[PDB]
Amino acid sequence: TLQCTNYAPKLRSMMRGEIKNCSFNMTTELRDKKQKVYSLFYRLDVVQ
Amino acid sequence: ELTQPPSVSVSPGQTARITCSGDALPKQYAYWYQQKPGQAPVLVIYKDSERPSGIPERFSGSSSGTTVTLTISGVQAEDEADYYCQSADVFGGGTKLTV
Amino acid sequence: VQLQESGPGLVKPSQTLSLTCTVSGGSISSGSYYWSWIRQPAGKGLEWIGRIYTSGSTNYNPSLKSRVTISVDTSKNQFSLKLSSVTAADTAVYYCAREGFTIFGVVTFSEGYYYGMDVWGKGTTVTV
Amino acid sequence: DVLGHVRMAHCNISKATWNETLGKVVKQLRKHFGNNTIIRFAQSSGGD
Ligand SMILES: *[C@@H]1O[C@H](CO)[C@@H](O[C@@H]2O[C@H](CO)[C@@H](O[C@@H]3O[C@H](CO[C@H]4O[C@H](CO)[C@@H](O)[C@H](O)[C@@H]4O)[C@@H](O)[C@H](O[C@H]4O[C@H](CO)[C@@H](O)[C@H](O)[C@@H]4O[C@H]4O[C@H](CO)[C@@H](O)[C@H](O)[C@@H]4O)[C@@H]3O)[C@H](O)[C@H]2NC(C)=O)[C@H](O)[C@H]1NC(C)=O
Ligand SMILES: *[C@@H]1O[C@H](CO)[C@@H](O[C@@H]2O[C@H](CO)[C@@H](O)[C@H](O)[C@H]2NC(C)=O)[C@H](O)[C@H]1NC(C)=O
Ligand SMILES: *[C@@H]1O[C@H](CO)[C@@H](O)[C@H](O)[C@H]1NC(C)=O
Ligand SMILES: *[C@@H]1O[C@H](CO)[C@@H](O)[C@H](O)[C@H]1NC(C)=O
Ligand SMILES: *[C@@H]1O[C@H](CO)[C@@H](O)[C@H](O)[C@H]1NC(C)=O
Repeated sequence: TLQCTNYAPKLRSMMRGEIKNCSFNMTTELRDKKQKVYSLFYRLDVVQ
Repeated sequence: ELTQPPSVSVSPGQTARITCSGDALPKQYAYWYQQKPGQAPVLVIYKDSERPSGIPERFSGSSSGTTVTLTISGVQAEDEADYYCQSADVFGGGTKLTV
Repeated sequence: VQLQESGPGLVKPSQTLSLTCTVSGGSISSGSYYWSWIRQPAGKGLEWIGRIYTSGSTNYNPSLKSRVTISVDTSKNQFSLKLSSVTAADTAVYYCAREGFTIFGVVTFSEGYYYGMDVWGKGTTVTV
Repeated sequence: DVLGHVRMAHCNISKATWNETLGKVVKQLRKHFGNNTIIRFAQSSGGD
């Protein structure tokens, strides 16, 4: 499960809402540890 | 859709903090103007804290969520003005700054 | 570019207004610019009236939508504002200004920020 | 992240060249199909 907002909400062009800024609770190289990761996805890569 | 304090006042040299808030702001850029009495308003800030060339370094600002702040560092007597902010639906309103 | 407003300095109550603005040293034709009017009652803050594209497309402030027509004369480089019957609440300064916009990318994709009024005139003061 | 400002990806085709190209395609379709008829080009019908 990924948590997201818009990358640049303050955009009035064709790209508004196209790039999303998402966060994860991601696996680290050690089995017992997690890391918080922020990354960008395109609208076409995700669904609600 | 924005609200503003009716006034702000500072002593010369202090930082004025003029704010605007409302529902459009998390999605839209704020723009700010400095209106001297008897004159058309002067744009001081655009696109959330960017300033036009010719505007003093005193003018800066920031925002979070629904609130935007126009900050004037080192406010001088020459800065007293009617300050306005806008976002859209397509305008806002303003605050009186005395020094 | 300078902007010079003109119109009646006096209108009767329950009487219409026609205001114009000359774009001096400039033109109304193309560019990223939009033309617009804003009202300022002498004791009040600003109220946006409306905007026009050089294409003729318009956007009016809902508060005055039923009362306002905006048009640009691109042969004269004169920006016009027509108001319906005017009352005491309209005793205000009417300003002419040019709103900016820039371009980063494709114009057809609207890739270009937005600026509010960058260039202002002096304002027509109308007694009602 | 994006080091600047967000823009939409796009492709540029010379308009006149494309028109000449279709004219050639239509002329050839007419050789075996529609000698005196109408050829209409349209966008795709749908799917992902
Ligand atoms: C497919 O075909 C389309 C044409 O139909 C073509 O679109 C064109 O894309 C280019 C991409 O750069 C657009 O170019 C931009 O145009 C604006 C317009 O400015 C006009 O007005 C000023 C006023 O003085 C004139 O000086 C200027 O010449 C123009 O008349 C320019 O302002 C843009 O300049 C910036 O980008 C340049 C890129 O190299 C920089 O060199 C330049 O310094 C500017 O960048 C600076 O400012 C940016 C923001 O302020 C900042 O982010 C930068 O870091 C830097 O500081 C630029 O020239 C052009 O208008 C498009 N035309 C249309 C009609 O949309 C597509 O590109 C084409 N596609 C393909 C695949 O080729
Ligand atoms: C695709 O990009 C190329 C450049 O890599 C464009 O080629 C240029 O076109 C102009 C048009 O007058 C010529 O003057 C240049 O000399 C061309 N450059 C080269 C390297 O040949 C080309 O036109 C572009 N194609 C499209 C469809 O826009
Ligand atoms: C990570 O797990 C914690 C556990 O409470 C949760 O609250 C948090 O929102 C998760 N973060 C992400 C980005 O999924
Ligand atoms: C494409 O060809 C048709 C043929 O009638 C012509 O009408 C049209 O204007 C052409 N378009 C261009 C870009 O030349
Ligand atoms: C097909 O079109 C060509 C166009 O010149 C014409 O000469 C030819 O006779 C046509 N064929 C038929 C069967 O009409």
